[PDB]
Amino acid sequence: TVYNATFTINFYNEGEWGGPEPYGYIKAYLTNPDHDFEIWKQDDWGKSTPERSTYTQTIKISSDTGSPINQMCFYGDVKEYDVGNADDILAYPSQKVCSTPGVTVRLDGDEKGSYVTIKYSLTPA
Amino acid sequence: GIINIQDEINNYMKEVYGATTVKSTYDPSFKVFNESVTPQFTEIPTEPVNNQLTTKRVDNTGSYPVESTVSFTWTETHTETSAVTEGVKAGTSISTKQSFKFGFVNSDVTLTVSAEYNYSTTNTTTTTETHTWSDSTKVTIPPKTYVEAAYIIQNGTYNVPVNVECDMSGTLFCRGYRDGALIAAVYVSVADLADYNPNLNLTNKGDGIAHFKGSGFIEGAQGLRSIIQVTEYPLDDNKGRSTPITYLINGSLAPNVTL
Ligand SMILES: [Ca+2]
Ligand SMILES: [Zn+2]
Repeated sequence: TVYNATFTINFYNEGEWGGPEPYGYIKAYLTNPDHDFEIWKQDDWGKSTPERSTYTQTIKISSDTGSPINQMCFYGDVKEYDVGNADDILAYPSQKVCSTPGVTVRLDGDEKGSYVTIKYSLTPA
Repeated sequence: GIINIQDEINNYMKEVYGATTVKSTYDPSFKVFNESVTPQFTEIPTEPVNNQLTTKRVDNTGSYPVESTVSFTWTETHTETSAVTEGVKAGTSISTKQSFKFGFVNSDVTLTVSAEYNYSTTNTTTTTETHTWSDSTKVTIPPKTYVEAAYIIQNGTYNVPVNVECDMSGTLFCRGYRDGALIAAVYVSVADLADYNPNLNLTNKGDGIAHFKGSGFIEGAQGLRSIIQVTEYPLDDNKGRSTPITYLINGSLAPNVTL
């Protein structure tokens, strides 16, 4: 069975002017880390990088066996723009965090107030 | 705040009779009953959150499978808070120990929490305590493969308004005085008071019964469960190549948590 999977992603970076300007990517996979896919992507446009606090996306997906999806693993390389040179990090790609649908995950950044969260849900496509 | 029945009888007596000094006494018929603290909802609408704490990596660079034990420990400090924010003071103690079972929307975990509501105060009570999560599991690492075992703590937070309610029947005996003399000696229902002043969270429900409808909250944040999340990935020397896989092993549930 194929599923509509809806990802709700929230970006956080403590620093007073409206929302953050995340660039990079976030990817998911079910059980095989080589079968990962982007759920969000934004190229580094520095000062032109879009403001984004929440991002929503629906994707069609299935498992190895077509069975229901019980598990999803996420990671990200997500940054904020070099006010001077050195970028804020909201997520490092070495960190993978998985959950069942209905549980949200957090990817941690280089400070307690820089991070990303991802929530997902599924309905038969 | 707290509606003081006596003070409001005091005010009634002064307004109605012109008394300048008032003395009331609860009649032995006076009763409080059907005490009930109820949560306004029971499904926390905020999802639990998986946080990764540390990881333990084990490289099996040899040609045979190995068994490896990975063990984790974590000490979480966590909080519960309750209070009545709109209450009532009658002549006798009014309080309730209430237990609540909360679920989380879109999932399957249940938490149990209890608090004592004293209807007569707005004082807030908080407990902060530590909990030591400890978990371990024995993994088989195929040859030429490494494993990353990440320790995950699943956090939940809740802030739930509760209804703080009871019924009251019976009367106060009230003495009003003016200019050195007693000018009134009457009985006044709490229903009568509710008819007199509709701004006291009391309503006349008929048959002489007044209903009190006040409010408060139960709020908290705790670890709900630990998970060991295991990823196997081929080492460079693999060649044939082990198949990368992530699987999850249940660690522990919190004591007050069930499914
Ligand atoms: Ca920063
Ligand atoms: Zn506890």
